[PDB]
Amino acid sequence: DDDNTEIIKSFKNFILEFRLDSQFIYRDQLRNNILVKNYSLTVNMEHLIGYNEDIYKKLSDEPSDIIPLFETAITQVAKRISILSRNSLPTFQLILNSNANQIPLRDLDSEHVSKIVRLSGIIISTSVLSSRATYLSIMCRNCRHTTSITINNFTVSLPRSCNCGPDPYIIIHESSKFIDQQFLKLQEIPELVPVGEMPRNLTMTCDRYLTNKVIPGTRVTIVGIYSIYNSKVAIRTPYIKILGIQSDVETSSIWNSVTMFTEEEEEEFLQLSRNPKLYEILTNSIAPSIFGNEDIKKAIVCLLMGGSKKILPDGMRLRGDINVLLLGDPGTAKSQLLKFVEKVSPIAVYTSGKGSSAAGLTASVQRDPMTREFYLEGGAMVLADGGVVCIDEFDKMRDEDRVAIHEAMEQQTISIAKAGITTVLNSRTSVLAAANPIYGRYDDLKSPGDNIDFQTTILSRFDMIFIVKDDHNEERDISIANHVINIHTGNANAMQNQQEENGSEISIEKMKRYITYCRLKCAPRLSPQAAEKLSSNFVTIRKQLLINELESTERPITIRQLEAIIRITESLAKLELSPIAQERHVDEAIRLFQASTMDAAS
Amino acid sequence: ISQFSEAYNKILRNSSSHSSCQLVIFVSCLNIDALCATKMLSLLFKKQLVQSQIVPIFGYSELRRHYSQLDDNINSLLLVGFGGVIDLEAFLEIDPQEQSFRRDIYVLDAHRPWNLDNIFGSQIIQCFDDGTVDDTLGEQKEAYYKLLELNDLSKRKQRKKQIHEYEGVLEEYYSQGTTVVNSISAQIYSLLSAIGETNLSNLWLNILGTTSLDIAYAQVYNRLYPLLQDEVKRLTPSSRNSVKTPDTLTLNIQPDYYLFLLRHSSLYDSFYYSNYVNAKLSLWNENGKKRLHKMFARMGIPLSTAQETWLYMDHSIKRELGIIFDKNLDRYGLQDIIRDGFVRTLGYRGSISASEFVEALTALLEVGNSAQKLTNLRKRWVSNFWLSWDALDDRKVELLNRGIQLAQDLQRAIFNTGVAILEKKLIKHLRIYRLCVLQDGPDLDLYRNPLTLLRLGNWLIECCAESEDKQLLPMVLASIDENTDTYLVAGLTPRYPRGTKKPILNNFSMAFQQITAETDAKVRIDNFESSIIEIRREDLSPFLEKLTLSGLL
Amino acid sequence: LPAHLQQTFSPEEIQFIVENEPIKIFPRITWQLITTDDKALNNMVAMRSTEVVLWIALLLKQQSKCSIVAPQWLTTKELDRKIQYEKTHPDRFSELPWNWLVLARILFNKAKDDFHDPIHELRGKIQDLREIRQIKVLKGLKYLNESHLQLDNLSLLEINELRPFITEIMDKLREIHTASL
Amino acid sequence: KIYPKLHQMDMDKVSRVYADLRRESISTGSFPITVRHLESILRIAESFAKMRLSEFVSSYDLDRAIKVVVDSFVDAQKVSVRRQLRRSFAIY
DNA sequence: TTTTTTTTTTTTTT
Ligand SMILES: Nc1ncnc2c1ncn2[C@@H]1O[C@H](COP(=O)(O)OP(=O)(O)NP(=O)(O)O)[C@@H](O)[C@H]1O
Repeated sequence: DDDNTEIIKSFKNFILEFRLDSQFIYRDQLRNNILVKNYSLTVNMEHLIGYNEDIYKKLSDEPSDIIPLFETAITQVAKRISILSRNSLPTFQLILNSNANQIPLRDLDSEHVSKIVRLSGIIISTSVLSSRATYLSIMCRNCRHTTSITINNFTVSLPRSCNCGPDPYIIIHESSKFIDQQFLKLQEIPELVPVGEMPRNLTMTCDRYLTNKVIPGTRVTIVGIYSIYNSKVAIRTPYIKILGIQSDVETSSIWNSVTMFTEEEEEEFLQLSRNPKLYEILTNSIAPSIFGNEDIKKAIVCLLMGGSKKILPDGMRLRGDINVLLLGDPGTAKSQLLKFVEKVSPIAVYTSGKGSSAAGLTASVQRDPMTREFYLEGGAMVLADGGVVCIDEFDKMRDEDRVAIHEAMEQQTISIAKAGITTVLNSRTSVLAAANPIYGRYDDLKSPGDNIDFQTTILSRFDMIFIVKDDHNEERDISIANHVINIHTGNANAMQNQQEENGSEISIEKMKRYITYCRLKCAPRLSPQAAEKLSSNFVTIRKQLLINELESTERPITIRQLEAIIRITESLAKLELSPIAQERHVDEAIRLFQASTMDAAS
Repeated sequence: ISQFSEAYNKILRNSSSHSSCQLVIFVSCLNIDALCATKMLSLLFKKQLVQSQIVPIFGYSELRRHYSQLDDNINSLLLVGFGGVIDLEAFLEIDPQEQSFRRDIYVLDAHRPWNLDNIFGSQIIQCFDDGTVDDTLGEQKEAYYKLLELNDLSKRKQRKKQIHEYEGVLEEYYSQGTTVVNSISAQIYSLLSAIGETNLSNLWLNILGTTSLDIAYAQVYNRLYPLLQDEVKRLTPSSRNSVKTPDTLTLNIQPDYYLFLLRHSSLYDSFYYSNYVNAKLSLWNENGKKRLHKMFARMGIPLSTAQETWLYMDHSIKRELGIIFDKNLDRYGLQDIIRDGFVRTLGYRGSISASEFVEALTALLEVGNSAQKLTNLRKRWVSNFWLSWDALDDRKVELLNRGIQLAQDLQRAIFNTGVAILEKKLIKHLRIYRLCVLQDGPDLDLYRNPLTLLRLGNWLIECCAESEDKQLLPMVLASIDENTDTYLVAGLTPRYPRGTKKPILNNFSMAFQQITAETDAKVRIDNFESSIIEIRREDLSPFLEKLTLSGLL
Repeated sequence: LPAHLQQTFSPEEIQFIVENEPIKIFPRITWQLITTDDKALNNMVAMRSTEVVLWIALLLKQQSKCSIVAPQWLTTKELDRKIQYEKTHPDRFSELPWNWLVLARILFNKAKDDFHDPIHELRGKIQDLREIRQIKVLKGLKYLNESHLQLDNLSLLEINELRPFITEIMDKLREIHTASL
Repeated sequence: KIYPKLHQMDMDKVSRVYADLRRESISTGSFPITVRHLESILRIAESFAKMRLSEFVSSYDLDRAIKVVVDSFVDAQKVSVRRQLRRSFAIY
């Protein structure tokens, strides 16, 4: 251990001595974080390999036996930094990341066990916070000898030495110190390497300042260490202890959230607002794939920003942002489109169901068959809260909680009174309906309504409803057909978009950060007269659709339709980053739903 | 034709005044030999506290554009990499301006043969050849002094016959293969050495300057190791560590490899994008792929460990790496990889061989950013030149690493492309010379860069011919994307397999001139480098028929 | 209208202040210069100790026709006595040349060659010195009250960099306090 | 292993000749074309390219695909296809 | 030194 103490000196050396010209980065970082009460430091393994190779060669060999030692010195480092003596100072956390070298999950077996592995995968579900020991002490049940154990990481049962026997010790719970542990359940990336099979989930565990760092269902990178423990031959459960974890780009986001700030954003986000093309250049962000369909193309944008959400007392609150329908003949690009749309969302879930992929479209509470006691299992809508709703096959959605969609879209909630739990839980999720209409183009010579299940009311529940009609028509094709062979090889259209990147167009991983950005600032609002304009526009929309109904035609319009078009205003306005909205500003939102009014006229 | 101390102490006399100066460098151009040399030179001027404008010219014609554009009270002048062939006194004209003329001009280069106007008729220059090529070169001695000033009937054809003897003598000079000789950096190093200064930087800049061309021959570069290693022995940073130290922290010799991006890239891909591995081991082949995996089957190295980052390979694999190599690589003919050359150290930031540090410099050249479009474009190249200027500067190591990864980007384009041309089999043996052409593919704009096709066809001549017996043949490549068919096209020459009997002297410098002296429709000498010209597809195919005959070589 | 800073001095500026202080150098050279605030000198003896202002020495060191002496205060074994005094005096800040942090960066930028083993040594000692001094500062900051302040020995860099926080705050203190009456 | 790629040089021809394959796909009945239907043609060619192991698409490699698509659609049309023959001729 | 457990939710199915 004095060998380990020489290693201790080696790391104290490592910190005090190291230089990037000229400040000692970790050293600054310490006194920086001690007032953060971070009590942790993120160290490049490359500044380490650059400092002394030796210590890594032995670190990479049995890091488990060293990582705590590495901390016992830097926790001492704070002692020689934080304050001078001649409290209480918590035992440090360390989080180390490195560029390293990526390894795929399916190939992880034996071998590399008990070493470092950088890798990504994606988390499925977060385990509840579980607190674990840091310090504990004990008096003897018989001789009353006072023991003090420092419980360190990374099982180990309590030592019995002062009948006395066999092991007469019970924890002094009053004086003990503690830490949280996460128990990540995380899954391999969707792309590799499923081969034919199902995606694996390998279990890992956070602690301290690592906890709650990562959302359920977001792409992430963990480094950690591959290890095993029994957990009822020898057949012990595979797992990875976690150091250090870093979000895949960004992800940051959560919570409240982040910028941070990198000032060039405000300017670059304001210049966007000074670009008259910005609304439309967002439209040109959405489909490098899809040439044309500019209408619905303008329709996607306004959703993601979030629309008006105003909470006015009493508890009455109106939703945002809205709903959209991609229903139309196959060839619409709407699934390809949607597979753009979800990748655009900062946080969302792609549902072609039924519900996705295996998800109860609404959270279905299911008993833990072990230790009984129903617990809510989460849901696609639930996890997608404050994010996009993706729906295919909406012709086929679960009929019982189809209504929970009929509800959650509107009341921004789902009430579960089932079993024990009565909690009404938030889905503020904004739906985009991509289903294929009954019989394709055959509902066009028929009543276009009742197309969606057996009721027209679903349309009212939705907002921006759009029927995409592609006739086989000339030259609108020959140009997109021309667009095609370019799109494929050699991405002759995907190069042509990179000079529009330099000339005009957005990068769209940017578009995430844009829509994340302007959704966290307070809700935009129209001046009075555009609203009264919504009044004389709609009095004629409604007038028109009673007069249209002079033929006794069954149908379509509501008073949530006018309001629907309202939210589109604050959407398109939230583009502007402006607390107000101009008359014409609102007006192209009007022309934007105006096609849906003729969808009512067809 | 003067020792450096004289011309330098003389440029001092015209050097300090305010407002400046008046003298200025012309960085010429995109070829790296100037860059280090300019920088040390820059520092020199900065050490003597002397104001100088800094001009990164590109085009050959663009030189005329600039000299004619703004030079006014300029009392003296610097130029690089140019005029080793064509005279500016003709190109600029000039004309006398006020013996002890109002303006001095300096010009540097290793390219040969020098112009006839260069050593004699001293007006603009101040010929810099010293002390490289004396030579003699007693042929220019008779090219003037026999030529100048040049019974009466019979001595007429006699004078004209002796003059025809000087004409047939001097005709052979100036008609001859154009070649590089010595990195100007070592000239300015022995210059700085004559003045007495040697900085470990300046020797490392010498390294990068000398090393700049190491893909091309040596040839003196083989004996430059002594001209450098001895200086490496002239630098004794310390008797001993003194660990690390965090600062100085200076270079030493070590096991370098022709293998590519070693330090910062996976050992696998290090063998994989590497040039020397390519032809010898057949990299476009899957045969040589598996066969390569046989090498690790003799190296005791996992395919995983080949995918490994160089930083994390076991200390064991590091210490034994070379010895392992000695036990195996000698099997497939790979014994010539290992080289004892030079490696800079920033220590904590890592260590980098010169050979390696070269490549990323060459990265910032093509990437890292109606006839006006290509001038704006060349202008963009010259723009990204400067990012490489600061990429020489250690102060920001970070910006360099950009181009470092970018090398993996470049080669990933290149290696893939060359193979893509190999299974297509685009080679035409012709008779006199092997030649190919590229009509289209991915990233042809990246092939606009003279150097991209230079590295490309370098890699591809190493590839097409190891040899690859018999009778190595000179090469030409072409490509087009935009501009209506500028068809960037370059002349190329075979590299021996490390065992160079002769200098070999590219004849296309003359030959392309014979075509520009020919019908020369659409042909553009706008390029500085005779090896390469712009050509229109319409006339390039007959440019190719006219390239067939007359075969000059 | 300066806008920035504005009351406090920019570190960028305060360096311009300290750059006006006197120091000794070792000239290479053997008109006048005339100047203004210089006085000295007649052609100044080469390879001898001589007093000049800093910035001139900075510039001629940039021509390397002079060499700057390490201040006799700046040494390893000295920093030890001072930092030790610092640990055994939890309240007082001990004693310093007062332009020092600036002097440190200034000399290390260029004058680096003249010292013997400043490298990987002093920058650490002064990082730590500035450290324990910084915690002595920050810990002294709880006594912050109106209206009295003893910062005693504190450097102009040290002080100015934190100037806005005590100044601006203390006004909010005193104002309200006497305002009570 | 083998991964085929067309070149845009001769392949605009299928944008214009698809214009030929759809302009009168109006002439009788509807559809059963889509823009996916067009997309698929290249997918048909690339396969033959994989059989030829050409590593990239030759012009003829299309002629295979195209000629397949033609009568894939043509006798799929009703007896009115008597006319639909005479139009797709140039697509031979 | 070991102790002791069938409804409720959802599902796929004639
Ligand atoms: N701009 C475009 N417009 C139309 N089709 C396109 C476009 N770009 C690509 N395509 C191709 O045509 C298809 C467009 O999707 P589409 O045929 O509408 O199926 P979908 O309707 O999106 N899926 P589904 O929701 O189940 O009906 C893709 O499979 C592409 O191959």
